[PDB]
Amino acid sequence: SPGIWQLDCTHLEGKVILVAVHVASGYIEAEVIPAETGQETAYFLLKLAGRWPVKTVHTDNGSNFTSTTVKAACWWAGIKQEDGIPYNPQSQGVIESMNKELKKIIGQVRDQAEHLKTAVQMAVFIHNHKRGYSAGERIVDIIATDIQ
Amino acid sequence: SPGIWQLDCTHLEGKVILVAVHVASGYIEAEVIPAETGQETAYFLLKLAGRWPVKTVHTDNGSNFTSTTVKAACWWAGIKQEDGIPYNPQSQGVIESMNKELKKIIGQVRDQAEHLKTAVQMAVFIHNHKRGYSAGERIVDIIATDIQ
Ligand SMILES: CN(Cc1ccccc1C(=O)NCC1CCCCC1)Cc1ccc2c(c1C(=O)O)OCCO2
Ligand SMILES: CN(Cc1ccccc1C(=O)NCC1CCCCC1)Cc1ccc2c(c1C(=O)O)OCCO2
Ligand SMILES: [Cl-]
Ligand SMILES: [Cl-]
Repeated sequence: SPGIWQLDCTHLEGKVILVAVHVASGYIEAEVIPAETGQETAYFLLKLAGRWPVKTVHTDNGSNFTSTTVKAACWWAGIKQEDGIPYNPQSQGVIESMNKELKKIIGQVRDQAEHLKTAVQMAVFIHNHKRGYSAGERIVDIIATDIQ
Repeated sequence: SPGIWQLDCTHLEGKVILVAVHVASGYIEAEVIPAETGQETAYFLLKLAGRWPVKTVHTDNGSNFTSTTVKAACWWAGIKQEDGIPYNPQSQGVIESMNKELKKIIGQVRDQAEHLKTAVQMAVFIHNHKRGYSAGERIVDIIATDIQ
């Protein structure tokens, strides 16, 4: 559980927002890309695994589960690649709610930048800092406890 | 000290590698950009502060210290912007050694990707995982202790 992440893809302004969520804490990382490809997903995972101890990634769809480039990034980074089937149905709702919340925050900051990528990083900041612990505090505490 | 980071700019393949180092742990984040501008530095700091609790950033040069866009990103993210003058002379050497080490790692992975950005993220991964604790373990432990 300290090492489990979930990929999530949502759309805004004709672009794709790729999100990785640390399941146990709700902490997120995100980026803006023109379209979701295996190559871009692979690169996103390489970045993620260099920054946090990623043991397992539940992929966001079957195309990314199948992608040889995504499989190659998971091999490279020592990540167990898994499907994202919501065997627990509450998983769908949680991700849906998170996407709605993210878009709401993006709307609240949207006029503070020209480019969507900038607004998305402001939204990541606000989400991770919101408290009563924050998601950012929770992920560090969870991982630190696991190390000790 | 848990919240203190240092910016660092190095060059490879006619491009710029922008690095943020967590001073107490040696943990790094990095990106590749065509050239170091205030805007790109500002965006890099916004990303960093959404991911880690950044209290203070020592800027890499006077242009980034002066930059109104960098100052604006520091204001936005609640970061104290400081100079990077090595009042302790060993600071120069440490950064110089880190850049040499990074470039060595990049050379060791360079043929595993077409694009420099990919090789840089592999290098970040290897640096942060190298042990006997790793930099990634150190940063989490330092910040977790501070939270509690
Ligand atoms: C040049 N932009 C001016 C601007 C334009 C429109 C509205 C507000 C502002 C404004 O000054 N925002 C306040 C402040 C908020 C904290 C972050 C820094 C900007 C901002 C900007 C800076 C660096 C970038 C950008 C962008 C962008 O416009 O998206 O895009 C990606 C590449 O790095
Ligand atoms: C398409 N590339 C094929 C390739 C080309 C040359 C040498 C090796 C390989 C190769 O297959 N490497 C193994 C593996 C290593 C772990 C990561 C996934 C690739 C790799 C690649 C994937 C995603 C990207 C890339 C790149 C890139 O080439 O830089 O660039 C930035 C955008 O996301
Ligand atoms: Cl798409
Ligand atoms: Cl430059």
